[PDB]
Amino acid sequence: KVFGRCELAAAMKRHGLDNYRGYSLGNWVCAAKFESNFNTQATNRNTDGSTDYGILQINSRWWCNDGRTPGSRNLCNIPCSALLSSDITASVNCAKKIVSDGNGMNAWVAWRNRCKGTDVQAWIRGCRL
Ligand code: NA
Repeated sequence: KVFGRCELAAAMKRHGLDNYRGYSLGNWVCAAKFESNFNTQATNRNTDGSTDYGILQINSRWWCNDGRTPGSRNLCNIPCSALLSSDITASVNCAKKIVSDGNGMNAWVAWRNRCKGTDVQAWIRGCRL
């Protein structure tokens, strides 16, 4: 599924991401835009052999099991394919564990390089939330 901007904002708000660990909703929408272009089916391989999955590009090195990242962890206790679903619940619940691990949203390279320090509230402007 490719989400609309306000559609994703509403769904992230319903799942409790608005101001989760102090990150306003615009941060999460900005992150998803530059990680996946709002596409739940996005995948990208990393140099170390791990792969990033889904709308928030969650990495198989630490967070999910994809059967092909030997010596990795599965801290969200899910198969990585669950992160590709049109239902974003698994992505959001895993994202909550990531952002709580000490580094905040700096865990997402695209957020730090393209969202941090900008007017992220612009990403939810015009949405009925
Ligand atoms: Na893994």
